[PDB]
Amino acid sequence: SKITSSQVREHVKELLKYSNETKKRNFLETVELQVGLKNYDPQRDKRFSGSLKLPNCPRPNMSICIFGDAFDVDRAKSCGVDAMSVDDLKKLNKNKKLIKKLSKKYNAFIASEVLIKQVPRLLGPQLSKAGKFPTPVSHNDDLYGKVTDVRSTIKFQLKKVLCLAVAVGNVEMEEDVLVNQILMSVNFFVSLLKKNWQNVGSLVVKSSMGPAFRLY
Amino acid sequence: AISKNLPILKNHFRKHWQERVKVHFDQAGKKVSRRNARATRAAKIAPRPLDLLRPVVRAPTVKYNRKVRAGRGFTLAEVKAAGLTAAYARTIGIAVDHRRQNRNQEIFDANVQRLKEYQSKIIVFPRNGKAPEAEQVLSAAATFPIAQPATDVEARAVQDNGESAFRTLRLARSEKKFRGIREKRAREKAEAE
Amino acid sequence: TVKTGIAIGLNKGKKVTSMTPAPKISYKKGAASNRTKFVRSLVREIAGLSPYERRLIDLIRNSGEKRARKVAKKRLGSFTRAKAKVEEMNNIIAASRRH
Amino acid sequence: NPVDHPHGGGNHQHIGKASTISRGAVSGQKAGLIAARRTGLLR
Amino acid sequence: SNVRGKRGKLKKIQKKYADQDETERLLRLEALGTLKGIEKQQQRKKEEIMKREVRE
Amino acid sequence: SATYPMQCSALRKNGFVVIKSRPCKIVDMSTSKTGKHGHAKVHLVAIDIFTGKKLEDLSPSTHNMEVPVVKRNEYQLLDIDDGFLSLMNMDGDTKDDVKAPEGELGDSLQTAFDEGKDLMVTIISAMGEEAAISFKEAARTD
Amino acid sequence: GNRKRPVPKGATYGKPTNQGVNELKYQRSLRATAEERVGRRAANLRVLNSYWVNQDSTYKYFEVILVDPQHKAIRRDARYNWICDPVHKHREARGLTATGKKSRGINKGHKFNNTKAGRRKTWKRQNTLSLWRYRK
RNA sequence: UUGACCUCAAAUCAGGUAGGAGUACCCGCUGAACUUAAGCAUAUCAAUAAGCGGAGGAAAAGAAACCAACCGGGAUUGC
RNA sequence: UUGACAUUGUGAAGAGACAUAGAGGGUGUAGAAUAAGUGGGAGCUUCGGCGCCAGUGAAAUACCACUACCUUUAUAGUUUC
RNA sequence: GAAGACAUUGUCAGGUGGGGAGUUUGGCUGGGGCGGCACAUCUGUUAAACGAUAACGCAGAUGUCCUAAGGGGGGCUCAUG
Ligand SMILES: [Mg+2]
Ligand SMILES: [Mg+2]
Repeated sequence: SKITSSQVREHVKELLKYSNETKKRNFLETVELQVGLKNYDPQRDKRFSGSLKLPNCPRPNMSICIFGDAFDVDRAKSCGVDAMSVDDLKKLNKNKKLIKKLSKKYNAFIASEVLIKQVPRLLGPQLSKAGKFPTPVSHNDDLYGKVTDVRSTIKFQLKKVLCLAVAVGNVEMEEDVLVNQILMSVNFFVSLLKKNWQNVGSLVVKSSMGPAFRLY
Repeated sequence: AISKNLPILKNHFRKHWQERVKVHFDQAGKKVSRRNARATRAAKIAPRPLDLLRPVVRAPTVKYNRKVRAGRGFTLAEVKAAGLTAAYARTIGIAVDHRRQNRNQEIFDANVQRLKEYQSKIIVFPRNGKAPEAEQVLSAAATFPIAQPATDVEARAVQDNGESAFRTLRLARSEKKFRGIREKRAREKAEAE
Repeated sequence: TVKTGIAIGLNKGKKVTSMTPAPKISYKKGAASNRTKFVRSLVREIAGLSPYERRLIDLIRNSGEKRARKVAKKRLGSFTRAKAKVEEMNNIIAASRRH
Repeated sequence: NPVDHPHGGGNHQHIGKASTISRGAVSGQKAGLIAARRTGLLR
Repeated sequence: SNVRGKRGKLKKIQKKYADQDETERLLRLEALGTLKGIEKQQQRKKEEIMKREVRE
Repeated sequence: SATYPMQCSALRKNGFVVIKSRPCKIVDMSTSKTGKHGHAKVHLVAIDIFTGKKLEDLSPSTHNMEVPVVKRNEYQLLDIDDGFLSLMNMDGDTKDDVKAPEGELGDSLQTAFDEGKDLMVTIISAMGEEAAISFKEAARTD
Repeated sequence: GNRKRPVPKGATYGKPTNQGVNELKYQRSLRATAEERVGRRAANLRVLNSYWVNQDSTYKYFEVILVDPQHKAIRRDARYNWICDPVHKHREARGLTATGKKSRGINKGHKFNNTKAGRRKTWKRQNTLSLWRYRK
């Protein structure tokens, strides 16, 4: 690893110093990692995609919708998470303006194993175009646990642009937790990346309403 | 090929070894001609003793440094301490080695003493006149034998003070083994602010 | 540098009284004389610089002594000769700057 | 006979491989149509 | 120029085709069949545009 | 391992072989005796699955030829954008790494996705390179 | 340059370890073959030494010093009349000049155990089988 | 015009010298394969045989850009 | 056969690529407008204005940064063709 | 006259190269070849009631599979009628 833990600790220290004390903001500020990869071609090279689950959640309150069956909706009443049924999805009747409104409403979607087949048939491909596609859930697993999991998901997918960005966590967390999460995210990124630590163009740490800080 | 319980042999006879076979049939005749050559050389140098005087000198390696033997020639420092030049010593029959040095005072003193006895024992003739004939001996090495120095006396008093001579060897080996790591730790301790 | 008297250790060997013999003149073969120093300085003034020495002068001026030593190690044989060559070229730069 | 030419030999008189020979071929191989851009009778 | 292998072609053209005229070049290229290939590539490009139009 | 050895006589028609480090599928096999005393030689004519080229080879029958592992896998389309298919696995896994087909298969698939059928795509893996070969429509579970 | 192996059409007729033709190198030096050709040109002289003067891509240029062993200024002048001894005929052909001894490997040391008194002499000395009258 | 210098020539110019033989031993160059590996290609045979150049009664080597690591030895050669 | 180095010197132009110093730039349609994309973002405010709900549009707008692609000047610059 | 620091030449490096060199091209086997594997193994039988025991004898099988289809414990009883 070219990046060192003490340098991460230092840069996190002035980042939290700027975010917390000097210029506090009313909205909670998310810490962002913005990466750019180098000597890489989206068209020819394999398009890497991967996901990791952070231990402490970056975004506790981000909106999630659960497409679900009878059992999934009944459990979702206990979870307190917004849900529309298969009958509701049929009532939508593939109307583009309303489903675009739903896609801009909800950042994340969780769907059942049974209904994940016809989620494209009822809804179409505009979810894949946006990049928000429902994540599978089963009857055995806990919905609120997987809501916490999806809220803690970090995903790197190549697409077409050679620069990516993820949300490591909040400003308000503790410094060692922030250091550990940014280190494991960089390690996950270089694990997905071929010819690791040399196709890394630039790594940037930032806070929401904050200046950029360059880690190599 | 390989057979009964026998040791593995290594006989290097796969070349044309019968082209190079030297059988020393001429051992006896070669010895006779060698004695003839020695006698005619002695008759040719009829007063001189057939060989130069060699210094006593300490044998090199740790296997053989317990012994002392004959060298090639005397040091220039040794012949200057004996009180004669190197050219004159070479003319009167003393082997001089310009390329060995004196680091040992006992060897230096032994060689100086040996040169003193040689200068006492020889007769040098005048270059022009009478030549007072003097019945040569044939071996300066036999007239000046190389003697091993007496290192100790055969009976002493026991001087014991409790170190067992095994702990001493073991501790010396250990401090040689862990020398350089100790100055490494000392250097980093010194540069620790 | 005296011996210890025992067969192993740091200064193993028998203690004998030393003599410290007279120094040989062949041990000073590489010593520089005044006359050869004068000759070398004069012919350096007359002949100037070789092309690799000129591009080394440019490498100390631009890219620093590390790249200069790397190029001189590639050009000459060994790192020792490269270090000595870069040192004397830095001396030429200082002398020409004084000129 | 095949000792005498690349085309020699066989139980029928036939060439065997193609008779168009590379320009980079060596001596003893250049027997045939050397570096032919095209072959055949054009009409 | 910047694109690879252009230089190798240039050396050859200079080496053997310097004393040539355009009329000869066209005749030679046709006999070789090089010209047909160029045309086919151009036709493919037109085809790609055509496919998009048909879909629309 | 990715690939495993086999014998030429053990090979038979509609099987996969490695010819010149390419995954190939045999269309023709022919064995002819070398000399009256000698063993027969196997001539093999095969087609590369990915590129469609015709590759042949002649070997001794007792010789061992390399054979790839070919896996055919079944997926449902999500979107066709920029020449890259997006597929959806059973248990909800999704891949976008597959490039879209470039031939008449790709054209027919593009028209079928434009006019809105639910399309079932077969993609094959052999020796670390990935492609799509055929598509159907789901007769039930609409 | 190198010495091309003088075989017709590169055929060596042997094992593949001896099939090399192009990258083979002559064991003597260009200085040595230069002074040997000069000695053949003036066989009445004796080759003393040689030195490099110039070179280009095709040729290397040497200057050869030669001494006349019949001239009275070399018959006298005891510093140089050793060259008139008949054991010094064609020193450059027997490899007795400076570059000849350099190419033969004649030097003191552990790096010259194969070639110290003569390579073939040492090979015969350590491939001889020595048998005495009373067998040891 | 005359006299030098440098470089290059010519003489049946004055006086010399080289070649060829021998080659057991010696100093170099060049250089195989049979064979062994129970096959065979690296290897081995072998830094050999054959081939070429050059000496003497011996030749070659030889007075350290050595060996060592010891209380240090001290040109070369040979056993 | 192709490339590099040497043989191999002497002169002019024109392009291109890096280093690190800094600048500006992005118009199918629809949509209040010129939408390079991404990612965060519900509050930021300097105006108490801009976003957000809402309109349209694949992609939505404040306020932040990042990454490409372009053009753009300069160095006792490094270089290649 | 032409050509010109390019050819040429030298040394490395990649390609091409049956024109040429060297070598190889299993075994069992009711002769060899084709066929088969009796070439490393396993079950039943031949096999003659200890063990051992052949044939290209007979009927078959192996180059895998399993985080449980391993280990421990508890409860229950299966095919069929
Ligand atoms: Mg034929
Ligand atoms: Mg040559």
